[PDB]
Amino acid sequence: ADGVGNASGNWHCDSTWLGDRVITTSTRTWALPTYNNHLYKQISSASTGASNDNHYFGYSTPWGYFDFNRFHCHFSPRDWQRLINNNWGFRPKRLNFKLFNIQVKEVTTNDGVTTIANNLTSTVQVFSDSEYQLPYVLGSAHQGCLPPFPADVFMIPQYGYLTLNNGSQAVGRSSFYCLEYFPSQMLRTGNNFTFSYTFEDVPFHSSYAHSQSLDRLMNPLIDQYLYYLNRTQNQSGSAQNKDLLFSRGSPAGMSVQPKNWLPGPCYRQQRVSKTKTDNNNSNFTWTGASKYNLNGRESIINPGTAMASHKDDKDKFFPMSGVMIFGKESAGASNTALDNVMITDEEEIKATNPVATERFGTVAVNLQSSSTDPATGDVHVMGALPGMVWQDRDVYLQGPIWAKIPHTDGHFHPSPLMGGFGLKHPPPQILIKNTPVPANPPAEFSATKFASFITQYSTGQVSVEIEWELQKENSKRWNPEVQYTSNYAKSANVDFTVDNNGLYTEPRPIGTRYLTRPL
Amino acid sequence: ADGVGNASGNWHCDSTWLGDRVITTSTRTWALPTYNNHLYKQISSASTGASNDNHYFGYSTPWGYFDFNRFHCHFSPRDWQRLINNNWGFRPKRLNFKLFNIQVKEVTTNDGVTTIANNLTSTVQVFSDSEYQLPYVLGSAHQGCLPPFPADVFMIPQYGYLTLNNGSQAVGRSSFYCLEYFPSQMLRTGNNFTFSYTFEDVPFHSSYAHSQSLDRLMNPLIDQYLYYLNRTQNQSGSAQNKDLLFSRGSPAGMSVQPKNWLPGPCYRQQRVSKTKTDNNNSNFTWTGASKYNLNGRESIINPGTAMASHKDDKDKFFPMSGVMIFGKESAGASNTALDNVMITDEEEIKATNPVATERFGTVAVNLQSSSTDPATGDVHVMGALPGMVWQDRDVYLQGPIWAKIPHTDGHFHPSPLMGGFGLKHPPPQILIKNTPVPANPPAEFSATKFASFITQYSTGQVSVEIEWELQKENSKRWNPEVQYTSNYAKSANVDFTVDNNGLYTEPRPIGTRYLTRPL
Amino acid sequence: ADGVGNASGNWHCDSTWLGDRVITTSTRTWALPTYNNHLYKQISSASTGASNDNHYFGYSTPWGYFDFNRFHCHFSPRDWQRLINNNWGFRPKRLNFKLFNIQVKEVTTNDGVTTIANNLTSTVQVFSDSEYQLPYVLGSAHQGCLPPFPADVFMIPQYGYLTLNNGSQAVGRSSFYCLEYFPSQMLRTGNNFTFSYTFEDVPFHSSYAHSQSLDRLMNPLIDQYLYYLNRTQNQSGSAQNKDLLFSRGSPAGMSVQPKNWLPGPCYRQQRVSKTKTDNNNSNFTWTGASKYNLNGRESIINPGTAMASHKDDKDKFFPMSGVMIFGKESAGASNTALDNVMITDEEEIKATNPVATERFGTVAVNLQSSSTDPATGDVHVMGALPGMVWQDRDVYLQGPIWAKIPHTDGHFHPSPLMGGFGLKHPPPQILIKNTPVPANPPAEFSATKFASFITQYSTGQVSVEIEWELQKENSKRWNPEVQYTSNYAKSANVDFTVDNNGLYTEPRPIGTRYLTRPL
Amino acid sequence: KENSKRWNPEVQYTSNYAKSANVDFTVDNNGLYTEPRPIGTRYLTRPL
Ligand SMILES: Nc1ncnc2c1ncn2[C@@H]1C[C@@H](O)[C@@H](COP(=O)(O)O)O1
Ligand SMILES: Nc1ncnc2c1ncn2[C@@H]1C[C@@H](O)[C@@H](COP(=O)(O)O)O1
Ligand SMILES: Nc1ncnc2c1ncn2[C@@H]1C[C@@H](O)[C@@H](COP(=O)(O)O)O1
Ligand SMILES: Nc1ccnc(=O)[nH]1
Ligand SMILES: Nc1ccnc(=O)[nH]1
Ligand SMILES: Nc1ccnc(=O)[nH]1
Repeated sequence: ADGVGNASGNWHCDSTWLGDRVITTSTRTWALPTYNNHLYKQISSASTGASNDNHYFGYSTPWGYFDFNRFHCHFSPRDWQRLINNNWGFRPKRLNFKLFNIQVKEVTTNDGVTTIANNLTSTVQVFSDSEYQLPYVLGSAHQGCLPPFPADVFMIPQYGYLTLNNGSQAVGRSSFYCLEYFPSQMLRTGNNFTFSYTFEDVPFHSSYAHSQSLDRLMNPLIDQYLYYLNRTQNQSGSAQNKDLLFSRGSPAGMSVQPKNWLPGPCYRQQRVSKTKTDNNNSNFTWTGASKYNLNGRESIINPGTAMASHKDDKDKFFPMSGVMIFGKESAGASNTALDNVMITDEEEIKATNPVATERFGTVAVNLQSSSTDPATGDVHVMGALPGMVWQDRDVYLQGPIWAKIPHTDGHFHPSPLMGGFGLKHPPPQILIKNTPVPANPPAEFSATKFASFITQYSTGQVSVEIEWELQKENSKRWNPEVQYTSNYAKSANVDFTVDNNGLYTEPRPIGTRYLTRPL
Repeated sequence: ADGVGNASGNWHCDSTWLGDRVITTSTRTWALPTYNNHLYKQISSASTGASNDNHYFGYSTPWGYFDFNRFHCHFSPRDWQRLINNNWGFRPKRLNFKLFNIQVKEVTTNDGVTTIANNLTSTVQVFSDSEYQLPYVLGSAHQGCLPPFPADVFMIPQYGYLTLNNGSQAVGRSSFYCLEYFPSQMLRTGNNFTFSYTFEDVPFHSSYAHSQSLDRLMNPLIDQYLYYLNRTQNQSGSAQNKDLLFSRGSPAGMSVQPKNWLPGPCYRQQRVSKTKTDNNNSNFTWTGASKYNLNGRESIINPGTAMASHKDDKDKFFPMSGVMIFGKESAGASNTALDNVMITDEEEIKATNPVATERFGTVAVNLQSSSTDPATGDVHVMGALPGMVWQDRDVYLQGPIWAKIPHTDGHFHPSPLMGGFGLKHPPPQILIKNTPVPANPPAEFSATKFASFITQYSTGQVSVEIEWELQKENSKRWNPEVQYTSNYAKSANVDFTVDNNGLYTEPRPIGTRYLTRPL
Repeated sequence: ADGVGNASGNWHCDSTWLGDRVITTSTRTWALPTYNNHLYKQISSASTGASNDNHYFGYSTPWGYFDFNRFHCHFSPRDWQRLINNNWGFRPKRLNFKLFNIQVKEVTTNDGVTTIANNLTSTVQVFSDSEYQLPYVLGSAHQGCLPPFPADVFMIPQYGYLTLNNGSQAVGRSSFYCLEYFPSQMLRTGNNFTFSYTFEDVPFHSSYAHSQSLDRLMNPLIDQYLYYLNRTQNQSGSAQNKDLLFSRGSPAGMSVQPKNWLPGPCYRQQRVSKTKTDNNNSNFTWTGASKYNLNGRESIINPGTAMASHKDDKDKFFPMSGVMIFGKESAGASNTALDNVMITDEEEIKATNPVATERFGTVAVNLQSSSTDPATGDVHVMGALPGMVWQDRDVYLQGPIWAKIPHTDGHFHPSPLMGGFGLKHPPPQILIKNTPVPANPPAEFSATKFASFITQYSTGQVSVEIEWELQKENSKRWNPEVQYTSNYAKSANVDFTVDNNGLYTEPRPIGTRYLTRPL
Repeated sequence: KENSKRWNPEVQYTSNYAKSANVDFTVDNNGLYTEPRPIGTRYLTRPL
């Protein structure tokens, strides 16, 4: 239960702050079509003339899925502000899902005149793959998430997946999943669906920027008790003579003092400028791109290793594929102008992580001697070395929240490369589909496959509640900190607001790293 | 109860393995038309010019029936694999039926424009003939079973039956059953129907192949203590002279050692080749066919006695009507090409059962003496002889499960000749029908039969749960066994999968005999 | 325990009669060699030029096995007499096995002078395959059983088995068993092995002959109330005219009276005479032999269906392969003279079973009419028909006791065709082997297979106790019955006795059918 | 144990059924045990 003329759920949609806790609960109203005419279909790069690196094999499903894996699905711009401006970190604790006031309509089109009526007896099916038995497509930054603006109605994305492929063909080990082979709950107007999940223990997300840097971590007023080789050729003597002179760590030469740690790992990336003139005249997008080679296919590393987007005084350049880029509502599908996208800046970590477009360092390459000169080389790729420390890619008000850690034998610091929390057991995929309704069948039994169905779609609200744990700050810093603030200068439109046509717009990407914390 | 806007059942459809048990529960969504305009109709071969062997008399009913008598209605291809690759046998224990979310629509066609609306007050009737008072039509391999692929919608078959006939006429002892003369439950959207049955004690199905053969069952290293007549004419003596020389069972002559058992019974069948050239140029399909003669009418024995489909090294031939043949989805109604069907191979039993196209053996036909020579003959038909042992026809992922043992005075090893379990009291026939809805009647009483009805059909889901009992294996075999495995070699489509158009396809027939067990 | 100088078992070997019970317990002393040098070896008809029907594939094992599957292993001639002369039937109930006083000797041969010494620390391994996981070779009438005469020392047979074969090659489904992969108990002089088994419920063996025959089972003094068609052509009328005259069952014509039952099933066999002159001059041994065809290979049916060895007054002929034949101690391996074997006579069942060399009967083959004459044919092979009754092949003092019913889907009256009790779970195979003893190994590690071993054999006593259940007789017969009796007439040697050289000899084969019982 | 919701059959290690002179992982006519090929453990499927 209960009934047809009885709401099966209310509009819960608030935000509650409780010291070290904050419950965000937002509800949006959705629309679900009938996909593929209730058919599972094999799909492939086959006959697309697709590049060799773009081949793929998989299946498109008749099911739709719920996806709220974006911060703006839960935090209003103002809340996000509250969060990033006063806390050193946060993480998800537990969540709550709910489907209600579901209504199934049946459209009868004819003579251009289409009519929409209720089919009070139709059902919609749901089920959460809580045992992760289906391929996981959440956490690949796809569209179809809950809209940022509560007053927006959205369309549920269609669920499709991929599997092992050799060119545009499949292989023996390829897998095909049928979602109807999963116990799922059926609903009619008066029914509703609910379910709760608990997040696994996960590190707080570092919502702060360091107020010191690895190199500048010593006492500016005092020497060290350590010495380093300072000269191998004596100064003057009106001749250049071989020697071995040592000096001891001085504040006057911090760049040469023995230290305890190393910058973060790094996989260098090409650098491009926001002013076309500076760029080389060619299309190096794929040519000079940092790609990884997985079984014959190349794939751009994007955004790849967390690295400072640019060195100080140069928010002019950016890693060719080392920064998150969101599109403004104006941006088109492909080859859209620069001012139609928003490129994130990850320079807040230049204090501990290597800059993405530069060399990580220099390495000795030979054995110097009186007869052969000491040579070196530039290291462009650097794996994990003991003593390394680093910061992970920051998250954004419109970025991903989590991603499922692949189920592999081993894995290194599994933090989703494009921002987020790495979960061994993430929130499960919620699958929904309209059950088929056979149109009038022949008056004489026919065994051939049924392919005539009442055309219909469904609609209802969905509520998602998440309890977040805050990590308050207690900086003993004396001077004011940086804080996200809307510009007070007058203008035609207000940031994160609708316009004269009712189109909600997210002007810029907001990070979370404003508050300071020493190393 | 309960209501209109309230689902009366969920989509249970899983599979659970519990050591020696396995519960398969699958649910499909169905569509039921109005058959015969709610009329019972007499039907016969009368005026069809039908052959003499094809005459028949019976009645077609306004009712529809549920039929899930095919393994693929319960086992997914993968499950079937699990089953056949690790168990020596299995059998049904108990089942559970359920009808729900039933919806009755009423189509109003006009001007080519047809409209489908709900008739919230209409009813559908169901009832299980649990006392087997109606002619049993399940277990005759008819279409209309639950689809293999869960996502398929199917049409319920129409229930018709036959009775005693003399040509195209009926006889005094002929029977006519009216299904409305059975207490049946009526349902409206909010209602549902449920019922459970328990299988009778039945032998496990032999899901294994023998790793020895009747003839080769002795100790290869040792003689016997028995002797046999070896020669009746002395060897050499530069003359051929009468004699009586005996030898004793030696490994050097196993084909002549006294044994304890005999191969299985046999009723020889003609042999045809898959390469037309080898075949005789004529249409012997019926001509040289093995037929039985029951009261003036002939009927092909098909598949008849369980016999090896061909001797070793010849999966090229096959019994003309001694093997199960399923059609690929491409196969047509009649006279379709070879590669549109799939012919089962029953050679796994050549170890104990006679080959179907050969003679069972040789028999002495006279009394030899010095004056008359010892003659013999080929035995083509062999009834049960004491000491006989045999294997029954294997079952297939897309074959029958059970059949009702006819209610006759006697019966021999009643295992359904075309595969399956012989049940004295099988799952009952589930009958369903849409109750008639008189269209507007005349405004003045008329006693003549009512023949104007609201045109309508119904639809809903049906769930069938079966608990199967497994007979695990404990072979002390040392070397690996054969196992059903999908080919790993790359290809365009995956076996037992949908294609680019959403058409599910069962590439080959899967048996159950892979594991080995000695005699 | 216990010790080296301590007997681990006594010589139990008696026979006890207890009304309806009789416990036979006999013990013999055995000798076990080292077979195959402790090696498992693949063996086949490969490269033997062996006939096509004699091909085979299998493995010879390093193990030996105990076999007491012959009546004379438990019954002395006198006991057998007691049994067959006073009981209407008997069957096995439970048994007891025991291995003791085992001694392992190690032979050191050299310069023709061989020396035998005790290896007090060597072990012998035993184990009963009580789960029937190994191919069963008992019940194939092989040599190596316990000797009839208690004072005889015997050699344990070597255990080998066969498996699926295609010519002299193997197949995928072929099985290879390693006996070392079975938990087995190890023994040194002071140890012993014991185990008990219980026979399954089985019909008593019919140790009697019928004192009536199927045809002559009515009242000689009274008519029947039934009539039969006696003439179809009127007698006399000085003309032969069509008619229909009926008579009623009279004692004067028993051969034509309606009856209730039919003789036993039958598969005709060629007939040969003990006096070569009567026989046809040719070698029809295989030519005109009744053979069965199992997957390309032919095999003589021997002894096949239980049938009377010859009609009354003709103990001169015999079925070419329808009677058991034991060899006298003088008989050679092959092509030995008639008087070196003993051919059993199964004429005691001519009262209910068909004679083996004759036709079972006559059958109508056409539809007679004034224009076409009534023809018939001789039926040489007859399967089981309802109403059939029959007697099984008798057992002999030196014949088999039981056989394992093959593990097949179905089987008909599974009584071992060559005499005995058909057991689903027979006494298990007892396997014994001398554990290898590495000779001195190289002084420097070598991974190659070890192939140098101390040459040794073992010896000890084995006791087998079986409790048999008797079925006493209570015939109300007035005249004396036939009884097995040794001839009283004087002669040079006593039957079932040793001769001047100490060679025990079993003069003739003794059946069990002497006592009478009406149908 | 595995609980793949996969629908199509998986790959499985299986001895070849085609006839031949010797059986895999078996002794020969001389009693020499032989391991014909190396068997891995990766046959069953599991999504990432
Ligand atoms: N930023 C981060 N750094 C390290 N680990 C993180 C992380 N975010 C999430 N994790 C994961 C969550 C858990 O999966 C844990 C790894 O668990 P396991 O893979 O060894 O079974 O750390
Ligand atoms: N493979 C099989 N072999 C023998 N019997 C089988 C069988 N499969 C099913 N049966 C039946 C099931 C039960 O009907 C039983 C026969 O019962 P009744 O007809 O004497 O009353 O054996
Ligand atoms: N002379 C005989 N006649 C009939 N059956 C006999 C027999 N001697 C032994 N049996 C077997 C012993 C048991 O195996 C029983 C058959 O058991 P199941 O094969 O149906 O499981 O009858
Ligand atoms: N960081 C890690 C250390 C060891 N093993 C892993 O899988 N990951
Ligand atoms: N196998 C059978 C034996 C006896 N009667 C039967 O009806 N069936
Ligand atoms: N005698 C028999 C009747 C029915 N089934 C059998 O296997 N055997």
